[PDB]
Amino acid sequence: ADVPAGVQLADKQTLVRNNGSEVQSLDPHKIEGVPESNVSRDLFEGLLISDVEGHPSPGVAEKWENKDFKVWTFHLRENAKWSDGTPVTAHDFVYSWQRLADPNTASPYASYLQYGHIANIDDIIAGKKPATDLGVKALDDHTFEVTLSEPVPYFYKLLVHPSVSPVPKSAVEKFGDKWTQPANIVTNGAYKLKNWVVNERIVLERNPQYWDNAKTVINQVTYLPISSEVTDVNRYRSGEIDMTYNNMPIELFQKLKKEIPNEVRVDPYLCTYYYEINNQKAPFNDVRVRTALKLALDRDIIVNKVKNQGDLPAYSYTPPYTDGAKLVEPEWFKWSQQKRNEEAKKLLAEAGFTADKPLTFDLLYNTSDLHKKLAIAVASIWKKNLGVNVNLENQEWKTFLDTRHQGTFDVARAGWCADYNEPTSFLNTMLSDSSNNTAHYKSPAFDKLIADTLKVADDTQRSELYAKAEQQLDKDSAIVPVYYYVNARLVKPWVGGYTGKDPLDNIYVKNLYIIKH
Repeated sequence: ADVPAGVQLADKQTLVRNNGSEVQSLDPHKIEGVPESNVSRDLFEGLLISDVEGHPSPGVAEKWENKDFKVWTFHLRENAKWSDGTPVTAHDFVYSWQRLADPNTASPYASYLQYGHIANIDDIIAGKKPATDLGVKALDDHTFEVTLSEPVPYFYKLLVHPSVSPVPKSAVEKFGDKWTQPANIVTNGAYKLKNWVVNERIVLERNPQYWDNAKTVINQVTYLPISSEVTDVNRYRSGEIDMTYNNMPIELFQKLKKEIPNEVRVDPYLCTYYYEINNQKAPFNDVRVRTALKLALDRDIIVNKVKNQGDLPAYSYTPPYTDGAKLVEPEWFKWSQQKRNEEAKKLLAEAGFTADKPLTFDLLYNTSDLHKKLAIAVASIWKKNLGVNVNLENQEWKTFLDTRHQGTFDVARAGWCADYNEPTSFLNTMLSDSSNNTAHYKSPAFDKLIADTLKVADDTQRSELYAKAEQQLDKDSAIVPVYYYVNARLVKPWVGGYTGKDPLDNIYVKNLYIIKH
């Protein structure tokens, strides 16, 4: 952490955080969502970490270079150590990334290397080559080299994610999957595991072997698993929790910002809330109907009267504050609501749907209060501005996902959050063979612009093709964007070091400190 001149430190440097949900795994190769990544970033550290603005900086790797964006060479600092005091080497990274790639590890994030274009990854993931053919290699103990099959100019931007952090070979071979038990585990991040009582709490304490330990200030952090937003706020207001989880109860929120306005922290966040349209299902396969739904939704109401938390009305999929985005607001976004509604109604009438023979479709959302309150306000805004008939259907999270992949829905509620701060985090999900394309958006013009970003070396010219990819999605009206999330949470005023400036929200407890209070 960097403690400001003049700040007085409390004598107990301990922190309590709400992590919104139990963590299933501490194994980098097995984690999947935000709760597990939160804990993972205090325990393990990969080549690069996110700074205060959410830009890659030095983590294990003290410097790196590339030759054509296709060979990458990371110089690892010499004092990086595991908590048993042994060195972190390049060998740990060669091992780790091979274990992430192996189909037998079945990592939820094995595909993250395919975003990087590591040589032979596709053959590895299909089982056609052994994992030891990945193009990674240890030139010596302190020099790791990654060979790609295509230039990927922003490949370093991916290396902050927890999946690409190293795992200790020694403990992996020897304990197999028991390696992450409090007696076997060995970590290389600022913190180490003191205690893990499942569904109750995870307690980390400083790792004195961490290379940057002289700056760590908090000695112990507790992540709780409170899945109820209300209870989060209450326990926080009782003084047991210093920093809630980032989902704020709509109702409660309004009270909280009246009553404890300096502790309500609201900052931009790299997630977009949208309604995904099933692009392959008539009559949603007609671009005029998709446009109509895009145009008549009134984002203002949603964001300023239903939600009212500072979210920004969206007009694209990638959020405009993504690093490397230079988007243009489309013309339709400036029109008034009335002009939008008049045009949407004309578009529907052309496709054969009027007040007398309305579009009627289902609006699928995953069971939850936020989404249901959104789905209701949206069903009603659409009924009034456009004369359609919308039926609300809710499914449980796993059925919901499976229904979206299967393509048996009309319109669905959806959210996407970047894993790294670069537009292809969002845009790769609409590539026509993507695995995350649950809009069933198939567009060769879109796929070609994205492929061209790999061949452009200038960042500003790269950011021009991303803008065109966004304008192509907009023209196809593949989805309906609603808003860009804000990251809202309660943070005690004695929690120093919280800037709210990293739009990924990659908080490292090593950077906070408790102010005397």
